[PDB]
Amino acid sequence: EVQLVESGGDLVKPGGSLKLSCAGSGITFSGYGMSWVRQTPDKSLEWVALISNGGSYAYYSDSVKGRFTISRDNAKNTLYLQMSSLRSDDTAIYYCARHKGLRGGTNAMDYWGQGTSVTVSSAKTTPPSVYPLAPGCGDTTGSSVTLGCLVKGYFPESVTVTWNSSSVHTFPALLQSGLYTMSSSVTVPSSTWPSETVTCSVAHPASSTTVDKKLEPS
Amino acid sequence: DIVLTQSPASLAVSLGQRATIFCRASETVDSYGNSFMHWYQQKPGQPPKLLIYRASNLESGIPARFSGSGSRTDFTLTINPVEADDVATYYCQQSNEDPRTFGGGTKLEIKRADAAPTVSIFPPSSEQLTSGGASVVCFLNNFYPKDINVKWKIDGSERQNGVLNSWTDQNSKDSTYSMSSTLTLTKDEYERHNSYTCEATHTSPIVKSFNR
Ligand SMILES: CC(=O)N[C@H]1[C@H](OC[C@H]2O[C@H](OP(=O)(O)O)[C@H](NC(C)=O)[C@@H](O)[C@@H]2O)O[C@H](CO)[C@@H](OP(=O)(O)O)[C@@H]1O
Repeated sequence: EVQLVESGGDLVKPGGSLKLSCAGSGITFSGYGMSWVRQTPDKSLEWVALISNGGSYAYYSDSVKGRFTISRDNAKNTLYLQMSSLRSDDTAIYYCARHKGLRGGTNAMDYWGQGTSVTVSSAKTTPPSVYPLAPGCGDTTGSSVTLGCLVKGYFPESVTVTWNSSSVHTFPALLQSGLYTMSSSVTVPSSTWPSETVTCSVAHPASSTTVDKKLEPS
Repeated sequence: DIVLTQSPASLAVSLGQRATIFCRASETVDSYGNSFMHWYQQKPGQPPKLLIYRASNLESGIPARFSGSGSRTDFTLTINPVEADDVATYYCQQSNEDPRTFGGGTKLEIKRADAAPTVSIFPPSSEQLTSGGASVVCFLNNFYPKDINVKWKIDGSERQNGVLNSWTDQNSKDSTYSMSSTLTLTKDEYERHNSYTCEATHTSPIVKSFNR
């Protein structure tokens, strides 16, 4: 029943500001230090900041000192990161993490949030177009059939594809012109399609877009 | 600042074998009779997860095949026996001094038998044609090793770009890779040509083709 629920990630203009939140579900932050860490698009992990149990002690990485503020509110079981003077290279997935609470020194980060995505750019939010990828109505098949969804022309990067009907393959997005393109595939037994429903659900939080595409032959 | 260096950057290991990953700190991470080096696992699309705290302590909930050891400046994480499920990037991190720092990561990959891709090709959907664009998509699925080459031929002639190729991470069950190849063109250019072919090499190439 433990989950660290993050919010606030968004597209922001260079020099802009943004506040991230992290609230503990089924877990108490009271009694424990906490950190923020980010994963930049190259997939490296970078420690950002920490804060002690009651908030007496705060420390910042060299890359964010003077621009970011870590704080917490234990009565609301919440951790915050206030970001300001944002620049391009702050673009990253931001995780909150609770520390272990052992005596005898410092502690590892034992519980981590799901990550919230921050993009720093002058470009504008563009929702995705979603196109089905299904074989032709006549086409011979078997034993399995591969289906997919093509997600095209969106910015910023963070989209999630979910299938409802199976091996799902997720292909990382790539930049075409100013916009992102990604695809996802799923493989289903020949006998179960098109008779049984298969749907890809595509979400792009930055534009508040959620698209469900039902896969049909042709 | 304590700088962490991991070795190797990538390590390939067969299922059932012992995998050993190394982390060297630029100065000691020991104090109070403990060593403040911690290890994390990160799988794609998932947050980091704590494996080992304070150099040698297994975190509750983590499989017993993980262990760690070391002191001062040298630390080791051991995965034994390695499972298909362990494909991930593994990080060391120190907390002896603020600012806290991570190592650069070590990718664990599984060594496995060669496998040819299953290839699927998709013409532009009517929806997209209706919109005014045209993308032709090819999936090459469940192949090994990761190094494979894809080429497109349009009416017999090789289209080298407007082509976007993207690989998955290694599959956590069968240890294969998959990739998507997308050829984007104008609707008008799409309809000017007849034959479309996506081809995988690496030779006896595997091919899928259609005609308009
Ligand atoms: C020396 C020590 O305890 N260091 C830990 C450090 O401590 C900061 C601060 O924490 C408490 O203050 P509140 O913030 O008011 O709780 C502590 N007070 C009491 C009553 O214990 C102060 O004495 C102390 O100065 O904080 C960090 C984490 O926040 C610790 O790291 P880990 O979380 O990694 O353990 C560090 O050990």
